[PDB]
Parts: sequence; structure tokens; C-alpha cells
Amino acid sequence: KDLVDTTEMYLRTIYELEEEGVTPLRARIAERLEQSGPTVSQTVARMERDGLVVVASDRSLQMTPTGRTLATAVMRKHRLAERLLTDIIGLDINKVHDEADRWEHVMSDEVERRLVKVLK
Amino acid sequence: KDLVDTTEMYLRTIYELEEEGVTPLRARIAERLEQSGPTVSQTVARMERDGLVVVASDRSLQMTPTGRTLATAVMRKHRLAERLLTDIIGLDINKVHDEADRWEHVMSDEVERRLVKVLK
Amino acid sequence: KDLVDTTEMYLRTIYELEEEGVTPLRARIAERLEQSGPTVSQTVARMERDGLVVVASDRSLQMTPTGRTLATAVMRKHRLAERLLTDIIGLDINKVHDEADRWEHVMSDEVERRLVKVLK
Amino acid sequence: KDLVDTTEMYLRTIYELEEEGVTPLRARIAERLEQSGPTVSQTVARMERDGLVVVASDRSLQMTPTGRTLATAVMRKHRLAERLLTDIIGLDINKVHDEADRWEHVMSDEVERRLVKVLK
DNA sequence: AACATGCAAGGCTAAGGTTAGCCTAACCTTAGCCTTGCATGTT
DNA sequence: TTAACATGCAAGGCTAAGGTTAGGCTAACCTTAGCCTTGCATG
Ligand code: NI
Ligand code: NI
Ligand code: NI
Ligand code: NI
Ligand code: NI
Ligand code: NI
Ligand code: NI
Ligand code: NI
Repeated sequence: KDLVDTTEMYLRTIYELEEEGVTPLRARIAERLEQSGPTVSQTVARMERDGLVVVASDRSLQMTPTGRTLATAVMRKHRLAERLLTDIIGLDINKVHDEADRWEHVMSDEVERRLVKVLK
Repeated sequence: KDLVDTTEMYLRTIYELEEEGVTPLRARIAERLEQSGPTVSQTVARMERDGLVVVASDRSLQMTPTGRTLATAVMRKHRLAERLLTDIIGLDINKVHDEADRWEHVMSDEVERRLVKVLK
Repeated sequence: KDLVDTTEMYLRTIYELEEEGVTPLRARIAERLEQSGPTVSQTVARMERDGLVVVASDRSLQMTPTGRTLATAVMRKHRLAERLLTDIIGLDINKVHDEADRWEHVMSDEVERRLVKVLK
Repeated sequence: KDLVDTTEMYLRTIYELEEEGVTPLRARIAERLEQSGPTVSQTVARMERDGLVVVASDRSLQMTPTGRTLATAVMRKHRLAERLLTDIIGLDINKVHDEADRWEHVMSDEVERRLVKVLK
């Protein structure tokens, strides 16, 4: 719905946290994604069950090999979308990332590869 | 979501059905979106509740002004999307409808306008 | 529903038909279990899918070994119920079969054996 | 079919819950009949629709006259079955409640009465 | 005396629904529960 | 004339508990409509 796909926006949010140094904590995801505290815990749990993440003893989020995989793919697509929007389509900059947060969840690998060549 | 957005695809199915000049019946949506007979009626219901369609006395689906407005909208983005993918991106033509059936539900109005221009 | 357990009541009706040497046909089950002809064919279909029956070239029902097994167990419990109600409980003789038509479907094998000692 | 009769088992659960002094909450039915949260809400609603219960303002389940009448009946046949099984049929005392949990939904008043008499 | 049509059962299938039951993924609110870091007035 | 001092307690981060919507599904049933293959009964 809002997130088009939750697991992906959760995986991306975690990855983005690690990227900026911040400890990947559920409380963070909650605030970053505008969702309630127990909602996040529940979903993360669901994801842990699905073998995407793991909660550590220090309560930090640890992505599994499969987790990262999916994570870097959404990140990838996010950029690739953001580019296509700003250049080829030429959408208002202040609206770009907003658009890409959605397209990122519905862009196939096929197009992904295709698009990397196209942009250039 | 398999349909990304269920309501937009139920509307597009009705509209397209109408173009083909085939009475729009739930059993028809059923075949096309591959869902159980019960699931379709249950959904058309929520839909009729939010006033997007009306189930006639002869069981045909009648889109309300709102329903028709959205339908055209979705339908319009579908084409602009199918286009964007073939013209500038260049993706295997055989995989273009499917991709566009996903993009149709995440494309913003602004991106719809900026796209009618860019493409020539 | 009314039949408590359709598959069981179908298997028994077939077996009973065979017992009285009458071609076991769907139109025959419809007659006895008082259900619409399309309903009967659909259900039998499901049963065939479940490896309980097979519909021959002449369109007669043919219980598979797993099917006859089920069939005899139902039939067997039906008798043990009809007896328990008449001998021990002493329920009105007319109302006896109707009651047993239900208990037949909800009596464990466990209880079956026991009742075969007590009852006689 | 897992409950044999879904409505009769909801009443009984509400009823038994009241005997134990536990507030009859939908969540309680879920725990006990082991069903999904959303499944219990539907079923109760359907029940409320046919006026067998009323969801209080503090969310408690209020059995209506009709509902309680049924409840008791069920509750009554449960015990009669439980005895009949353990007293004249002599079945594993351990496996008696379960067996009774099924018989309760298929026992006639006609038989209920005959049973109270034929058990000294 | 053998023919013919003349179809009507009888037995299904094709279509399109409906109810009752059940389920998961996501979200929410309202209540506590542990740690921690320390402000604050105290010896 | 301030180091030295528990320790008082609100954040911060969760879990607990009970729901809700949206979206899906299967088993069982129904009515209508149409199709096909014989068992006769009338010219
Ligand atoms: Ni970005
Ligand atoms: Ni996103
Ligand atoms: Ni198309
Ligand atoms: Ni679509
Ligand atoms: Ni009998
Ligand atoms: Ni029966
Ligand atoms: Ni008991
Ligand atoms: Ni029961």
C-alpha cells in the first residue's frame, strides 16, 4: 500500500542505516518509515521467520546473505529509477526521490539492466 | 500484491472489457485476473460500497462517474508506460505489457504529463 | 452441512447402490441425497480428484480401493449406531436410521471396536 | 467440520468461559478454538447478525436469550454424551471429551431425553 | 408386418452465482517493563 | 569552597494484548439453458 512493498522498504531502510553508520535498530525503522513501534517489531519478526534478517542480542538488525541480496537490489533500482526520472523524463527534482520510492518496488531486473545501458 | 493495486486493475478490466464490447460480468474479471468467484464478488462489493461500480439487476458491472474517471486514468498511464518502455528504454516487446501492468499503479499524474511531452 | 460429511455420504450411497445391484450413477445419487444434478457431478469430480472414485466410459461410478475402504467404514459405523440407538438407548424405531445417518460420520474407530463388544 | 458445527461450539466456548469467570472476549475464542483473529470476528458478526450474541461496548460477548438457550442445550448434550461414552460404552477416559465434542453437535433432543432416563 | 419419424425422456454439461468458513499480511492503540544517564540536593 | 554521592526518574526501546481491513481461497449448493442418446408410440 503506502510502501507498495514492506519487506523491501524495510530491507532498504536497514541497509541505508548501515551505510550512514547508525546502529540498525527497530526504533529507527519505526521513525524513518512513519510506522508504529509494535508494527515494526511484528514485521521484522515475520521477516526473521522468512530468513531475511536476524535480531541480535543487542537488539540490532543483521541482514542474512539473502537479505542483503534483496536489499542491494532495491537500492540499485532506486537509483536507476531516480536517474531515469530526473534526466530522460525530467521530473521536478523535489518530486523525484518520492516517485522512485515507488517505482523501485516494481522494476524488473530485465528493465534494470536495460536501463543502465540506456542512461549512460 | 499480485495486482499491485486491486481496485485499479478491477476497473481497467471492466473498461477494457467494455471496449471489446463484451458484457462486464464478475465471472469475466474472474477469468482475467485469475481469482476465485467468491473473491471477485467480495471485492466488487467493497468497490460498490465506495461507489465505483454498481451491479445491475442483470448482474452486469456499471462503473459510476468516479469509477470511469479512474479507469481512464489507469488505462492512460498503462499506454504511456507501455510506450516509455518500448520507445526510449527499449525492452523486449514480449515483456512490455506485463511490466506496464505494474507501472500503471505507481506512476504519478505529473509523470504522466511530463511523459506525454517527452515522447514523440 | 445437512449431510454432516458429503464425501462419506456419497461413498455410502454408491456402495449401497452396488449392494442392491443398481448401476452407480450420479443421477442416482442426486435422487437419493436429494441434491441438484450439477452439485452431484461437481462433488464427484472433487472425489475423483481425491482418488476415491473414477467415472467410467459408461459414466458409472467406480470406487477405488481407498474409496471402498472409506465406504465400508461408514457403512459399518452406520450399523453400530443404528444398533446402539435401538438396543441400549431404546430410541423410537422410526427415528433410528435418521439419527444413525449422522452419528455414522462422527464416531471414531476407537469407539467403533469398543461398541462392537458392549453392543453384543 | 473441524468443529462439526461452528455456531454451537462458539456458544459453548462463550458459555464455558462464563462459568470459569473469564470475560468472554473474541480473543478467548481464538485461543480456545485455535482460529485466526479475523476468522473469529467474522463468525461472531455473522452470529450477531442472526441475533445469538451481541458484542458489548467494552468488547465482551453478550449471549442473547436465544443464544443462551442453544448454549445450554449444547452444553447439556455434551455431558450426556460424555457419560454414555464412559459409563455404558466404556471408552478410554482420556479420549472421552473429544469424542463428546463431536457427538454434542449431532445428538437429538429426542435422544437427549431417552438418555437422561436410561442412565439411572 | 416391417418401416419411419418423432421425439421425449433420461443424464449430463455449461454458466454464473451464493454462504459459510478460514487464512495471512499489515497497521493501530493503550499498557506496562527494563535499562540508563544523570540532574539534584547532601556530607 | 567545591570534590564526592547515592539514587530519583524520565527518556528510550520494547513487549503485551486485542483489534481491524484488505485481500485470498475451498467446499458445497442452486438455477437456467442446451445437448445427446435411446425407448417407445403413432402413420
Ligand atoms: Ni534516493
Ligand atoms: Ni519504496
Ligand atoms: Ni497493452
Ligand atoms: Ni496493473
Ligand atoms: Ni440403516
Ligand atoms: Ni450420514
Ligand atoms: Ni466435558
Ligand atoms: Ni463440538
